[PDB]
Amino acid sequence: MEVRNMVDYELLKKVVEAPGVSGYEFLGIRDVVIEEIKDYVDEVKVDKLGNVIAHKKGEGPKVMIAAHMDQIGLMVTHIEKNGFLRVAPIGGVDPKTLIAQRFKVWIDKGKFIYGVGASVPPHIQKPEDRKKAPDWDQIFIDIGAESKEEAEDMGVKIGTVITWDGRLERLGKHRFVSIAFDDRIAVYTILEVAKQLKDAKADVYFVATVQEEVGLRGARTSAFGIEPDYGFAIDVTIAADIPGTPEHKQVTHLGKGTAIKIMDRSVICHPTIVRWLEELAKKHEIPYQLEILLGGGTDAGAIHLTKAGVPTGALSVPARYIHSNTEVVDERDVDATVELMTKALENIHELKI
Amino acid sequence: MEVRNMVDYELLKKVVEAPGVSGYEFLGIRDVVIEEIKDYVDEVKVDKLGNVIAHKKGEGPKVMIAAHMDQIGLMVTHIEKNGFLRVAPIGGVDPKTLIAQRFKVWIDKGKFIYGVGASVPPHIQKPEDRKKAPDWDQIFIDIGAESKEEAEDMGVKIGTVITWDGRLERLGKHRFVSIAFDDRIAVYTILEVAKQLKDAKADVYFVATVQEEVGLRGARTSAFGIEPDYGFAIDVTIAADIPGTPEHKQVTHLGKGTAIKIMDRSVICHPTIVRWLEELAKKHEIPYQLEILLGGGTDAGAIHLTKAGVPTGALSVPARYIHSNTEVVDERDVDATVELMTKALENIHELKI
Amino acid sequence: MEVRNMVDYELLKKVVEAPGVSGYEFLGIRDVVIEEIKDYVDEVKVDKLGNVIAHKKGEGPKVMIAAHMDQIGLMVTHIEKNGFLRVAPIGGVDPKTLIAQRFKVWIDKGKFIYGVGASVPPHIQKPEDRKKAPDWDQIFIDIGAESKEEAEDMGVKIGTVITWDGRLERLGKHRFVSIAFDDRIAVYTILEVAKQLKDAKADVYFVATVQEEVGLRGARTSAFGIEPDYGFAIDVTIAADIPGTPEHKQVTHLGKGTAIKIMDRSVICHPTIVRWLEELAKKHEIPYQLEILLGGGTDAGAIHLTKAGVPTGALSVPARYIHSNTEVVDERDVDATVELMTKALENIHELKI
Ligand SMILES: [Zn+2]
Ligand SMILES: [Zn+2]
Ligand SMILES: [Zn+2]
Ligand SMILES: [Zn+2]
Ligand SMILES: [Zn+2]
Ligand SMILES: [Zn+2]
Repeated sequence: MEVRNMVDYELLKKVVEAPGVSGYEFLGIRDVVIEEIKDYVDEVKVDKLGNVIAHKKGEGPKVMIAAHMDQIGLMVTHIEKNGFLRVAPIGGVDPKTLIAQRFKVWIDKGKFIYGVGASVPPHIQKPEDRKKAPDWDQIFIDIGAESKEEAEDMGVKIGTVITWDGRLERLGKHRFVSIAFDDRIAVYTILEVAKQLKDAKADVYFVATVQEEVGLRGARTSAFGIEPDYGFAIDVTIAADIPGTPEHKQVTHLGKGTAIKIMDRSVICHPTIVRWLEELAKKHEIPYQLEILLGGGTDAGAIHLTKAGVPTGALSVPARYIHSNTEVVDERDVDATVELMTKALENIHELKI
Repeated sequence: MEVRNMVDYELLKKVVEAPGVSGYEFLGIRDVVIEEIKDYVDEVKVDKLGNVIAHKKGEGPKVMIAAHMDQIGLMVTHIEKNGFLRVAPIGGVDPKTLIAQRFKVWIDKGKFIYGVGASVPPHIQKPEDRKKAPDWDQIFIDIGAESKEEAEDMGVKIGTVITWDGRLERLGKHRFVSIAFDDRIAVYTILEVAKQLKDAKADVYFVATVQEEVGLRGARTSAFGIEPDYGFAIDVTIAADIPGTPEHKQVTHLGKGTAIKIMDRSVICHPTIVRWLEELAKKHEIPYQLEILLGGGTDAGAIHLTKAGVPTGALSVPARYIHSNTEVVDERDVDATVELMTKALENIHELKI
Repeated sequence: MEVRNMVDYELLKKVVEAPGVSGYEFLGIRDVVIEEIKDYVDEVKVDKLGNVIAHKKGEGPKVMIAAHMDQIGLMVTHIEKNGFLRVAPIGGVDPKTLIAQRFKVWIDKGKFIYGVGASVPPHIQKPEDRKKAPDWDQIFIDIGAESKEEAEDMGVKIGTVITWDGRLERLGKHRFVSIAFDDRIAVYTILEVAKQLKDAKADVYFVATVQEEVGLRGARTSAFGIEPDYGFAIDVTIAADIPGTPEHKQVTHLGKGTAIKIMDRSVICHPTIVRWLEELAKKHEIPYQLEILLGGGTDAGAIHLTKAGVPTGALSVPARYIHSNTEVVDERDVDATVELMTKALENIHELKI
């Protein structure tokens, strides 16, 4: 029911249901992003590492727009004899998010079987009966096979194979969205940006990097061919407005405006950009916050290290929950984010100093 | 009272009082370093990332001299309702150094208001009344404002804004200095070097890098434009001669000579350089130690990773205390350090092998 | 910038920079208080114990006005061989306030050398690496001397010698002050009172007692020669409006009005005085709080024990932080405190019952 048509409910479905580590047998997301973007951009290319490169042409400096598409997942490492799986996580995940339903196993493109991962048996002790946290060894997964032989006949093998099985639903039918955030909300901004951008006052290069959540320098490889002389990023990591907390996290997210990054673990944004975006949002009546973290590793950090020594600002689409399971967002912020970047790109020609 | 005129008491004042994260609204240190160095060097330039580049010209290999100017500081993240600030640290700091006086808030260049940060209230418990260590959440800061509105009318906003408010005083009027060490003692060597260097037997490039204490690869960006075929560094991290300790830390500092780095966490210095400097100090009767750490991240590590694969040695001006609050040094070592590098640079032409 | 001329910024400088244990070689504060007060009072005397006695003459009962001038400090107890000092505290101090800058050593009057005291090395253990609280043995101090011999040649000897090195700065240029509180804010009220008092309706005796923070009965000695038949006090000890706390401490200080003491550890104020001051502040539109503690030892307790059995009220100038390091105050309260006492003294003649 697109009362406003601000965020296309159909488009978000295509990207987010797709599996979130590319180049593997799951690589369909690559096709998806290029299947959309290419009609609005002059040319597009794929690097060796699974990165995607979209080059709109123009007159001006080279701007780099970075989003990550490496959604968290899990990896099978071996097959116990009873036909039940153990697993090893990809970096970033918290194991308390074991399951409530339906872990999906992507044997190959267009072939998925449902799986569950509920319980490593807690050890036998009385203080540990109170510690219902899972053991660190890691949790196990079930696909219902009785034996190792049956499991391999399905197609399960060792490899990075698994993901979370999200589906996109609407909460707060006034406005909010459930799982639209991690590793593709930024891309929706990018795609919406490409539709909204007509007059290229600066020659932009949209990238959608891989291996962000593990080895964030995955993004860096794309950078050198593309970046020089400016840079941007759209990644996120938040602890947002969870009740029972003090006010010191509340300003990170209140359900309002977009989030500019001044500081993270990795990156210290060149502050002229920040003050400029601050100026920009006020001129066009755009909402904005100023967010900082104590931790987290973003794409922007890898951009800062290319040989030119690039100055970088970063936007953030806020309001995540612990990024495994559900990933709430705000319809207002994402469309506002698009507006902001759209104007910044065109007005970048004056920013140069 | 410069009885010896070995270390100019006036010059050190200018650099160290200045605020220690550049590019921000505090960026005055940039002007300071170039305001001095430029009269003695042929040409000077500023990179995009806030790095400073001073290029003396000559006949020989390209030598790179690296010091950091990113003194530790703190960042406001939000504003509680009572007009009191919370904070988030920049990497490296220890929070037991909360305050004894006067945290300074650099709203903008030439505008500072004093602030205090003494106490997060310890939790209500009896073993914790004994644990007077601050909670890890982080400490809070006061500027005396009663409300959020009053605070923003001053000029306080979210951002990296704060520093420590050091001032330079003389202890052991025979010889020592109080806060002259961190993030500018190396620069004083550099500046003194530029005055002492007349005949450029090798074409040197003095850099003063930013974002060392966080994302040490901040220095790397300058490297590629400048470095090739040799490298040096002047950074420090020490646990020095604190009483009640064994002798295993005492050799790290005794109040004598300069410190050559063989090993750190990050960098393993190309040992030919080390043996050469060892040879050099003996030839000119210079004092020297040999220091190693188990931890710490220096500029030298980032130098080793540029594409040529550069060999690197590193000098250290010793005798720090836990780098937040007071930062004792030895007048003897710093002048000796200058002598050593001065001779090494000119004699580098024979080092090539 | 005395926009109001309510609190003289010059006067506070003289008292508070001075060293805060008298009779020692530091005793200059004694001269300071008498150098000011004597022009406005008929006569002044010094007792044997370092107490100061100022006797304005009049017609009425004998009123005693007590402030303490024994600011906290530290004492050297021995000299380790490496030229570094250990210390022993004076009562009241918390050792988590080790240093952030510049501990001052008063060898003698007008001779000071700066010192630092940062770190006792924490013991070697893993739960203790988390306990960054200092060991109770006590912290150590550095003055940069290499040996015991060098230290004594400076003038350092065993004795109570050390203080905190505060300096007075203005925060909240609308209104607040940094280190003006402990052991001399009360005296500024006293001095301001003496200027404001013209017509002595009761013969008052202003005292400035020593050895309050240790052996609070230090004040008592002055009492017997002076006190009989009434008594007052201006001392403080507070835990004030620190964020993250409940409301149960907030009324102790909110940045408003002065603080009357009903109860402490030591003293239970004769409540007729309290109700009278309550009545008084309402008649002249003066602001007031009512504050009580669970702990702390004030001058008033010692007054209650003189042979007559004196009834005593006590005023408090609020808003301290943990009294070692910074000592915030409110310009409004201190001037209001002066007004209150000024009127109470003259109207004491009706209070007698
Ligand atoms: Zn991570
Ligand atoms: Zn992420
Ligand atoms: Zn570090
Ligand atoms: Zn450092
Ligand atoms: Zn006490
Ligand atoms: Zn006290």
